[PDB]
Amino acid sequence: IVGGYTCGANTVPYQVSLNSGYHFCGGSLINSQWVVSAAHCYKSGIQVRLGEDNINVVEGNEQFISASKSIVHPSYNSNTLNNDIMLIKLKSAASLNSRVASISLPTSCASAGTQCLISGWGNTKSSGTSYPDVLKCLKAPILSDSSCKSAYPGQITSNMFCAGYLEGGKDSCQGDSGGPVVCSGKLQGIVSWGSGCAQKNKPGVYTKVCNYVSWIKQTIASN
Ligand SMILES: [Ca+2]
Ligand SMILES: [Zn+2]
Repeated sequence: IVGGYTCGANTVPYQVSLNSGYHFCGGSLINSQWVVSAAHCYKSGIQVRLGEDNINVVEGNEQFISASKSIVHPSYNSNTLNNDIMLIKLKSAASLNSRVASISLPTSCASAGTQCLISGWGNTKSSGTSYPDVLKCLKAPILSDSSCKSAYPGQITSNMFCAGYLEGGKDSCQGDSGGPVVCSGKLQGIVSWGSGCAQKNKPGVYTKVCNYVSWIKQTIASN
């Protein structure tokens, strides 16, 4: 996250870190047994880490649980990143508490202008590499589809939305992929892609979760 702040230990209780020997993507806990992340974060051998703040220090509130199965969206296209969402089932149910909580799925889609909270352990430099050990947060509004489509001609589909600042300076970045974009208490997006990080007129692009609620509900109930 570039231009964000330190969230605070466990202030984003639904945030997860996907680890395969090191942190490689974020995710969101939707209930005691399931996590939603991005399809492009798919890997074999994932361990989900909940109640994390510093990913390099075991501070006492973590739960490390291996995944039993991963389900990438049936129509995920890795070339365009359309339908970039994937579900991860935990081998054991997580113990929800103040530090580990699930986030609600939306009942409707959010409007442009709505302020959201984006979080993760990704790069914090636009021009440079600096990976933080503690969770960074960023408040950013959803942008109108017109400004999103003008920035990425012929690349935005109905399953994506842009959030951020066109002036640049604030944005999600690599290492943040798969993490949450929560607006008005609902999980509305998943960190998916962008053009570099925090560049002027290149906002981040997020998977539009409101379009997948029936798929999510049906899939977890049958697995
Ligand atoms: Ca830790
Ligand atoms: Zn990514």
